[PDB]
Amino acid sequence: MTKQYERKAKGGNLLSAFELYQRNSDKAPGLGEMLVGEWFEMCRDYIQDGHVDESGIFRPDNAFYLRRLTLKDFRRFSLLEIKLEEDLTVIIGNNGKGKTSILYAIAKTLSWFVANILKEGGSGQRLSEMTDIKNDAEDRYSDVSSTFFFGKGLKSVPIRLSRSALGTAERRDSEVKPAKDLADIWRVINEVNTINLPTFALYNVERSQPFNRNIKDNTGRREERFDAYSQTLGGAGRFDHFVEWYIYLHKRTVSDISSSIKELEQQVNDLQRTVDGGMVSVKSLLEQMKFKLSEAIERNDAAVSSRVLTESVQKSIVEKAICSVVPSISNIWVEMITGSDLVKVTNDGHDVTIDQLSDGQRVFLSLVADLARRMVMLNPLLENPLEGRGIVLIDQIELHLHPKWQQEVILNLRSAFPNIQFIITTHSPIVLSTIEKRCIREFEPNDDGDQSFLDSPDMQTKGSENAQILEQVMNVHSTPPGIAESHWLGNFELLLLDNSGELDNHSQVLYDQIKAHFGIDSIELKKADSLIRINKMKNKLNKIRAEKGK
Amino acid sequence: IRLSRSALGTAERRDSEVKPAKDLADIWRVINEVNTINLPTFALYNVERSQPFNRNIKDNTGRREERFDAYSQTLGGAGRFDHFVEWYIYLHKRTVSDISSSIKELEQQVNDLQRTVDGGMAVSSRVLTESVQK
Amino acid sequence: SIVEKAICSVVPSISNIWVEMITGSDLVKVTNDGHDVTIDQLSDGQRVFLSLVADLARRMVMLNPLLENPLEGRGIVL
Repeated sequence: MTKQYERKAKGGNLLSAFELYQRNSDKAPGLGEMLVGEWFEMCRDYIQDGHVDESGIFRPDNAFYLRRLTLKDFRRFSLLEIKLEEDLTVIIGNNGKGKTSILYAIAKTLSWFVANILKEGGSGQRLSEMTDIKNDAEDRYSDVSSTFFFGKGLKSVPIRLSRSALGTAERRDSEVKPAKDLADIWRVINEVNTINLPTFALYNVERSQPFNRNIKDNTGRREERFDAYSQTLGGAGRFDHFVEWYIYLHKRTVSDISSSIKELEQQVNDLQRTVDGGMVSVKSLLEQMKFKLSEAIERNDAAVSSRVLTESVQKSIVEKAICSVVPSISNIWVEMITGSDLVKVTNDGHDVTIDQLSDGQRVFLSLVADLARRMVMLNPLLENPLEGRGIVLIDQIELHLHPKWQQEVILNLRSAFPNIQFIITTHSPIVLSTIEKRCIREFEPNDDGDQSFLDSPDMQTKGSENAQILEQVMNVHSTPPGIAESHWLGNFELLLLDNSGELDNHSQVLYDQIKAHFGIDSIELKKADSLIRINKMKNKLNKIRAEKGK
Repeated sequence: IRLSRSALGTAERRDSEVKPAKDLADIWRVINEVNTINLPTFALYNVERSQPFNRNIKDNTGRREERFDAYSQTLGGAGRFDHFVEWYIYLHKRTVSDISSSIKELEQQVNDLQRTVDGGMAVSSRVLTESVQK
Repeated sequence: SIVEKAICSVVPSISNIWVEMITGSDLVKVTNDGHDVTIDQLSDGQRVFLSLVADLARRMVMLNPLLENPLEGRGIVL
């Protein structure tokens, strides 16, 4: 039992090392020591080890991502199997209220990881028998099976979310134990010694909501580290939380750092006068600050050591992230107006507030700022906290985006967050032109909404033109089929060929119908002229070949 | 019509001249108040129409739809799917055997249910019927 | 029909109950002492007893599908 776990740990096994650490940590101090240190050290090294590749991006030795998803009797899927790429997965398809169910299932799966990271024995979201269980199902139960990967030592972390209908003879229960074990390892190792934690986020259509300007001054909870897990899978990123956190960071940077701990300890020296020559009993005047300074020091030792970053560094990192990802925002800063603290950005070279932004820029800023803040809070031991692990789900990545922005949104997201597994849905060919073929899953259901396996397109879509992806992947005509003007060159070609290939009259009315509509320099007129020249040359050919033959 | 506003704290306030629009709308309203005339529809459908809405409009739907209810929320949250489905179901329920006048809701009342037989016995708000409205 | 008969037989004042779909929100109407009135215009005492009887009759009907008279099913009511 112990020997097998020791051998597995020597060969590489996070679970065995954690089990040995847990079993020998309960021993009395001075007895099985060094053993506990070695087991905890190797667990922390498994979680923390990594190398910087040739591109300057930190890469973890053991990456965390979701490998497989199975939806059995879930919503409208009898048995749907999805394979997910380590870096990017894109679900494309017309039926978009069934791509949202896949994202919902993944979010429910990740909620267990989030809950068990936050608290021991926590409970994630549970499947609802009213909506999640398919009514066509004969087994009267549904399950959502996910398999995770956390390096060679932990290849598979299978978690199943099961629900059964009321009155069934047998109950269908979840199997969330392996995910609970992995999150227990994360939480315990972090409690003993700070480690980088994964970031699980979900961004739904409800992302597009109006800003609320004046913002609850609920100070005290936005600075705590585990607030990065607060409402992180709700669908709408907490942008108000980001604004409060950013304002708090700016307040702690512009002041409280030039003086540092200079005037706080001065109150002890000042009140020592009343302690000595005042009243014998003075504890009621100095009952809080005495241990307040000690707890402040034991909290700020992270900010002064190779630990949780300083407020200025976090603010600079989030600023650079926001500027790099959002192509219209140049820089962001906090301004103190009389009686208020506003957040201003340089949008398109002009200084505007957050609520003066357009719907697209503001929504993308909310997404990027929320993700960057969560990574900054959750990765305090990294040179670039944006290179931490995590799984981020985005619904309709192309929402409120111009095609020019769609040409680079995915590239910017992958550049700013190199190690995030992005599972997004889209229906625009411009976004697909920046995504590899292997990362695309076509969702074509049936009349029951039931698909079994999501497929990849036949042609590569990384360097292809937008029209080619539109017509070959989305089955959408490049020209509008419902317009008579789009068939003029095909009608005209038949009319040339009707009379053997010479502009007649039903072909000159058409050629100048095309010239008047499209113009002289249009592509359509060039095609018409080329077709005219080809017809004339082919007729001359036919004459020449007839001369040669006959 | 010019709509003007001045920045906060500015000594002089720019005034919006909206008198001609008021006069044209007054013409419309007065002519309608004498004899029924067709009125223009000014609707705005911003991107907020996709967001879900709700205000316990159930049964609240049952308040005789006045003609000028087409101007309520017309330049705000107009095109909401929920509002459409509740109004459509309500109208279909009233449309089945289209009868309802101010009195004729008491005629379908007795004709459909409790038929008995053996038991005993404005010009400014003119609108089309609810069956030609559906 | 079974629920209607149970409600009319147990509640003294209520004589007949039905659903009105014209005026196109769904409404439940009962005959209180010969006057057709809506379900939210009942008094406290004709509405509480009606709620008790209607709930019990509904649950008995749904839980006893094989009985000729579903109200003759067994159970414990407090």
